[PDB]
Amino acid sequence: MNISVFDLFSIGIGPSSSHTVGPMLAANAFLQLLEQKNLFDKTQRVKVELYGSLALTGKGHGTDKAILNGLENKAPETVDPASMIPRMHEILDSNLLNLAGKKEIPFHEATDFLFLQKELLPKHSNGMRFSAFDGNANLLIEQVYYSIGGGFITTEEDFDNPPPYPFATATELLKLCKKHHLTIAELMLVNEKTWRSTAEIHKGILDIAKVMDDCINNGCKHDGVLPGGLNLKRRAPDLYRKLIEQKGVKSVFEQSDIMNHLNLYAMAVNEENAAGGRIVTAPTNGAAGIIPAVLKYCQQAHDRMSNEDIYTYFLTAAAIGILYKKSGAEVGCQGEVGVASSMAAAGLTAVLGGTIEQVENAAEIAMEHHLGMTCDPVLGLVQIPCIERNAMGAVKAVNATRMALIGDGQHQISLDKVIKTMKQTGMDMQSIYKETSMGGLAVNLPEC
Amino acid sequence: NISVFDLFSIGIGPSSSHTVGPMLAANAFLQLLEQKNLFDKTQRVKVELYGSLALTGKGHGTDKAILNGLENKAPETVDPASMIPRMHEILDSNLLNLAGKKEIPFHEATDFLFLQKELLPKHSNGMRFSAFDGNANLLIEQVYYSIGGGFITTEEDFDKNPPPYPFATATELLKLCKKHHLTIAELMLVNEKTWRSTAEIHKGILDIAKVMDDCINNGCKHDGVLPGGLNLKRRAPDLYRKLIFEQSDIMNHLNLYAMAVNEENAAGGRIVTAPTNGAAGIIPAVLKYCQQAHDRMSNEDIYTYFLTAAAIGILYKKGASISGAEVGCQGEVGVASSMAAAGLTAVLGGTIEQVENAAEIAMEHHLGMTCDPVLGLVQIPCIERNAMGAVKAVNATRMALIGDGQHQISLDKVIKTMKQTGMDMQSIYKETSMGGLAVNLPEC
Ligand code: SF4
Ligand code: SF4
Ligand SMILES: [Cl-]
Ligand SMILES: [Cl-]
Repeated sequence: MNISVFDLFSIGIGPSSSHTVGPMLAANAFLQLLEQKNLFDKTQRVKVELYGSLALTGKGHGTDKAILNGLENKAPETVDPASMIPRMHEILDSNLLNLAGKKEIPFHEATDFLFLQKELLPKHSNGMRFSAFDGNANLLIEQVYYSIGGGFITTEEDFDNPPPYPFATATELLKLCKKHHLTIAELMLVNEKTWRSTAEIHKGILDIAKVMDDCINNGCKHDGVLPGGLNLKRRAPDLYRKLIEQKGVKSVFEQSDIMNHLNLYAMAVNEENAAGGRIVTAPTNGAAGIIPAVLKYCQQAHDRMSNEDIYTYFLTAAAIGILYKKSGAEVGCQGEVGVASSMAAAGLTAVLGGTIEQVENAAEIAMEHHLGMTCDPVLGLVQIPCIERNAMGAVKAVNATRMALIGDGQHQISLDKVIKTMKQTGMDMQSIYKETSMGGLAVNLPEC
Repeated sequence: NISVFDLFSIGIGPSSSHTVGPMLAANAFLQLLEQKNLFDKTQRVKVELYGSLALTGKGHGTDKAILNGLENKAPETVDPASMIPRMHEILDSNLLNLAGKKEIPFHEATDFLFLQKELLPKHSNGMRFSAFDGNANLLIEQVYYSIGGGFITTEEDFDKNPPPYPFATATELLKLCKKHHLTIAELMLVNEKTWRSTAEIHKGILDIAKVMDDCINNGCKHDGVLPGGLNLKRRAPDLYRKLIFEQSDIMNHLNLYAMAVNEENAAGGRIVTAPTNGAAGIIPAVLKYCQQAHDRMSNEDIYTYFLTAAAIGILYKKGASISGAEVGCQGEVGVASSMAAAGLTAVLGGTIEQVENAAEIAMEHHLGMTCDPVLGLVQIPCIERNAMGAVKAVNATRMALIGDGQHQISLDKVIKTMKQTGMDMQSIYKETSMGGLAVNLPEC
């Protein structure tokens, strides 16, 4: 298996890769299967069934909203986030769905959109079935999809091009860099060029950077109360006014320093995510705050930041991502926010001039400081503790960087060891369950 | 029952369990020889180190500590600079100046044993002091266990009066504060007056702070390479000169102060537990940042800091059996961070709820953290964990305050998860080269 920077960082929408983006793509792919199989013209009814962990937290994650819009051919990277709620409301009030954006058809939630919290499909807990029927109520087709993380999906029947410098461990990564006289980012570039041209790769990285920067500004401006039931006030816009626009009275805890700026940038992004705005996974929507907050700090700190520093930051980040990833890859929040902090740490460190060993050392400290972190967020939403974790995660990633540079790389433990610990604490998590009000499921599976 | 002064005790580094404890055991063994009036007849003392105490005692200077402690040096007061030379003289001259009074022969090959492969039955950090007469007859032997924080217990006492507002949970501490109309600091002062007077509590807190402040200063000056064999260079001095990636900001100062302290600890300097020697850098680092970023802190603020910190520490410690309390580094570095966030939060004017929320977040960002340091020394990853720990405490404080307390999970639930990850660590073993014992038992 080959993993790309563009697998780790993808443009979609919030609040959840597993529960928002994946089901929206599964819906898009259901439309395509109707075409493939020549059943679209006969189809006069669609039915959606959500199982297990999709059904239990789907409402708070906008799974229904994502799927309904996706059935009209809205894609998560391009849909207008502001349209999702009004459009969903229109479909349900009017009992009509514009299937594939080509054909209106009747749609009744009582029979057509079911939440089966107490049933499971057997490959994975994030399961759904789509069904289409003719005007005579005959079943034309059914298809089960699993949302397996990051917004990737598979069919039930699919559930179970080599680059020049492939690597599976931290140790093999250093060994290859040494032997070919490359940085971590340079080695990555060579690998990414197996699948794309240098100009695709470079353009893809700046697009990601631009969307992150817009999401930060959107977060800084959108006052509001988050949905889903915690009445969680968005904090980033007031904090923006205090620290950037010199309005209102700074509290004793609201000083304008490096840390509260990391806080501002991360919370802005994760607040957008929770609200359903455009988001770049990094590597998931839940962990999305950390990488841009850090990149943005890096920008405000050295305004001679070049395009090549930006490439290096992303490719270095990607490399570390790969170490951790390369479907029972579910290891709790450490495999998301943890991996985001480690990636960001490694990127900043490479850009600030660390050796190969210091880049790993930095990643290692950042991860160390998340080992064991589970996913049991309050009511199922990507809000508490998720939002405070990205802030906390941005700050840890900068400090891990500082430890690795100030420490001259001395304060280090093998990154391969820290990855082994991630994987074992992750397995142990299969036996720790949420409250049976949250459905009594294991805490190794990310909600985001 | 637990006192602010139980968690913050003046001593010497690198380790509460391996250096301060065994020193107080020797001190106690001398007092047992006075008490049973066997000191006159004593011509030989013999020390045997067992288990996890032997495994890493050399790196933790347990030998140095025990030999100075057999001369009635005490961890609170010894000149730390006198520990190494004085041990060399004892071993080079084959002569132990017992209790400072009487000079006896001392032969390390028979009288100082490291028994790495054997265990005493109660606990892994156990020792035995024996005294013998001129004819090689046992006068008396006494097993001690060093069970954390520098506390000791004899073998017979191992398996074994109350304040007005006792609390065992985060929840109780809130109920009592609302009911009786008191901040956490004020309820703590009330509880602490059970054993001391106000002016002792107050003077004792101020003494702790002074030693912490001197400890930071010392670390900011003492250039060097740390002992034990990782050739770990001290970074606090350069950093201090540079702040007078090297940005001179809130973060690099927290780093500076925490590393100053933990480097002093690793080098064997004077150190105040908080709650352990290995976790020593966090609380002072946060206190100094607090002092530097607002008005000259009043003495009351300082009282509020330490007493608010201590209540959080008690939530973690209370009602725990000696083995239950062993929950890896989260139980030491984690607890310091949580304690420091809580104290900073109360000084800065947070509600009871926000003080609890900040403690909660700080501990959350340490859950499952094990004790498995490199070669067994209190260096790696111990030093970066205190820098990191000070940073998370301040930031946990911000989260609680900027979030107006909304970003909260119950502290009781985080405290419980601490315990079960702790329990699970009993089956996670260090490498065979470090002795194969579990990673839940703090080395520091
Ligand atoms: S908690 Fe679960 S959901 Fe919230 S961020 Fe960590 S992983 Fe994503
Ligand atoms: S690692 Fe073990 S020794 Fe180093 S601090 Fe944490 S607990 Fe104390
Ligand atoms: Cl059901
Ligand atoms: Cl994708």
